[PDB]
Amino acid sequence: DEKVFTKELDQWIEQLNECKQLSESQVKSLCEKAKEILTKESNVQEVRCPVTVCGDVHGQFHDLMELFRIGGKSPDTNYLFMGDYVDRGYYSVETVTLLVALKVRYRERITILRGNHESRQITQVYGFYDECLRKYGNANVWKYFTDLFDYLPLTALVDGQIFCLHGGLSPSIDTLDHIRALDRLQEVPHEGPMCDLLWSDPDDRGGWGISPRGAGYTFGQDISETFNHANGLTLVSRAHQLVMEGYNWCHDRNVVTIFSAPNYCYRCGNQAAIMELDDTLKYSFLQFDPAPR
Amino acid sequence: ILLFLIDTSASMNQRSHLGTTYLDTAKGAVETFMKLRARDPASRGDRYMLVTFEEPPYAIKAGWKENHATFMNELKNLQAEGLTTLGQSLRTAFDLLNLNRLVTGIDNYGQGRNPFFLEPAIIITITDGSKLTTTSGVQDELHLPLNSPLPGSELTKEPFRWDQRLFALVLRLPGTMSVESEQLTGVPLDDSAITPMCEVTGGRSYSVCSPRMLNQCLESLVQKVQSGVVINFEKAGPDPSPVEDGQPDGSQPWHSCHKLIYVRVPIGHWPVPESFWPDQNSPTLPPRTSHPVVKFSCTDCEPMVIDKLPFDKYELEPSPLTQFILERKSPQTCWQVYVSNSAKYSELGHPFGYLKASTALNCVNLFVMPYNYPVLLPWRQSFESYLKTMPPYYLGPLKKAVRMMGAPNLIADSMEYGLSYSVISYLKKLSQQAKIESDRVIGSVGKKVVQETGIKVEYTGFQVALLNKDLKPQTFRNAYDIPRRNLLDHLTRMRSNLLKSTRRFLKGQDEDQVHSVPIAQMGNYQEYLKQVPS
Ligand SMILES: [Mn+2]
Ligand SMILES: [Mn+2]
Repeated sequence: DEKVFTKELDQWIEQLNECKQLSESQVKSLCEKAKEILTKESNVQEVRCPVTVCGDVHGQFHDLMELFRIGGKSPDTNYLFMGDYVDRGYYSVETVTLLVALKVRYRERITILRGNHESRQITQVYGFYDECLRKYGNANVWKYFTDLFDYLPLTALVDGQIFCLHGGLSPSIDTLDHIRALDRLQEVPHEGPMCDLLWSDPDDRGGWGISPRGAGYTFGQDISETFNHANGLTLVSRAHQLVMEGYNWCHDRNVVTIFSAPNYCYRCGNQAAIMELDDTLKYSFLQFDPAPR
Repeated sequence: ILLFLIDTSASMNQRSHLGTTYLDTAKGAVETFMKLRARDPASRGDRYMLVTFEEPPYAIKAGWKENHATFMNELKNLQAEGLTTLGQSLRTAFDLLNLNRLVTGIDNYGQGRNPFFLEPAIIITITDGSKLTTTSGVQDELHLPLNSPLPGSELTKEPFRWDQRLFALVLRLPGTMSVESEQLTGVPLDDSAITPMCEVTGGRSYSVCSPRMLNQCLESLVQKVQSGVVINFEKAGPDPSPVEDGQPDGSQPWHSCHKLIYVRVPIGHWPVPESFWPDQNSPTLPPRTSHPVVKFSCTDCEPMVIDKLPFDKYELEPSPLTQFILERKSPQTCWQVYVSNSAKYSELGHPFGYLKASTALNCVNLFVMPYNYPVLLPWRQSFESYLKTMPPYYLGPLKKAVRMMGAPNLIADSMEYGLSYSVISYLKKLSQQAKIESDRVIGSVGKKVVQETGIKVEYTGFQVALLNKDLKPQTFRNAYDIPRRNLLDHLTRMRSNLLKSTRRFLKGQDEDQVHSVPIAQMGNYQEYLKQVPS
């Protein structure tokens, strides 16, 4: 029962690693298993070092394979993805399918969080719904993926000091106890603590301010320092903005933006980076470029 | 032109019910006001300025010759720390708005008072509720200080000008729930020390209590920006002689509303000259008033005035039109108007216009007439004797209209005063120098203040250093910036960096990027031999 299912999972992973999507029943069973697995996880997933945290993938299977070739194989080293792997990409279903397969196969070796694109109103206006309608014919795989995205955890706590999350800080949130007491099994609204946790952006503002995106606020350096001092944290990892070097430090080395999607939208032509944290909490920024196709 | 006055005082650090301080709410309100004003296709000529509660060298953040980028950058990094010096800040803002007035020709004080030379400006003065301090205690009078008057400012005796409105926002947001949402369409007043100062200029003072009320007041404020022609009306002296369709009994007497002088610069003639009798020899000129004390009298007096006189359409903003609407908007009839305070040699007021309404009965057209129209309109040596009742300098503009017909006058008697021309160019030069000195040191702060001032309680000269925010320690260049913990690893890193002999070496350990990372800015410094012809 368990060995045959494990072998089926390995076969599914090997098939996905060759630009080959699964069938309707296989994706349905994978989404069901991921739903039963992610139910036990809390809003703040306690991740233990050593790890290799990544950023946005935005549905880029070739860039994901390049990342795996750069930052070690998936079963070998740990991975921490911070959302944005479903929209703005030609191969978007394959990336999320491989990620959820690795999650259901290596639940203790890989962690994935929820981003602003993991919803039902964003995937319909960025091409993911169109890709699911074109590839699988019907619109059931998209429904399964959007129903599964509600079970993804919000943030992650690495070594009790690093606080990884897609969007960023929130004005209605002052401690991690408020984040742990949130109902993540809900569609991302236009306002609230979860919307700010998934739509925030750092800047040199100071205090707060409305974001130009349309949702979430914009905090400054003093707010980041207050959040890091009132929760025992030493760093806040995020992946929501487009950078060039791959990693960007802000607020006196308090916020780290890690964009791991090389050649964003195939028009910028930038690099990407991941942060490998060793056992002694030593960080190394591994950079890479888009692999040639 | 819009000059936003955000105090950024220490009293603006209290948190609202939403979770953000009053300063963050004020900045968000300013940003939404920007995005609301951008909807109207008229925001391509205005200029935004910023004024905070800081020292005179540090109060102004963005003034003249400052684009929107630096203004937004300065408003972004606003810090709320300091006392509530409202009077000094208002004085500094009014002096900043009156820097380029004595040089272009606006308010020349010698040739009438031209209303078509406008320089609109709206102040928001977003401050706290009450309890303003002046480093000694808490005052309750709000008196503007007079310590260093600008050269050429004693001719107005008031800080504000002909077109300078003052709106106010107090941001009285509760801290628990702000559940006060009974009256939907109702914006009350703040009832504070800034309320009389705002009402004197001509703008009300909103009382923000809820975010919905804030949005309502911001959407109501965007509809109150136009050409600034503010004149004051008085009921004296007719004892409410409105016996046309009913009996009079009122509050629509001291109307100090504005007038929309829309252009077709503005085009117009026949200005309100002055309020005094100008003499031929006068070294000292009496100070003018920002709001002209002009009074109207309810008399029919042949309201039909048809001639080749150049036409004016200075539209009046409806604020006290209830008294006119009570009399059916006075159809086919008007009432004269006259300026007080010795408009002539020996008389009390001279009718120089009327307030006839339009055919549509929508608003008041404010028909401005010459100094004395009912005589020159209807030569047998008559004009030579008639031109003695009008002020001398007033022969300037009217002669231009005579240019449409002929030219019987000359420059023989075109002289205002031999002493008024003197001591005027020097004042203009001093004002220009002051404006240049103010616009020069506008963004260069150069604080350089970091010391602890160690008191006795190397002697009498020691001062401990303070924590520098933007220090940027050079780890590879300076050896003192390397702490003890990561010393050996950093030593090996510096050794490998020096022994690598790479290209374009630097002294920074890890300088990722700045706060902003633009895509086009990085893509411009590249070369792509492709055009996508297919
Ligand atoms: Mn994204
Ligand atoms: Mn995102």
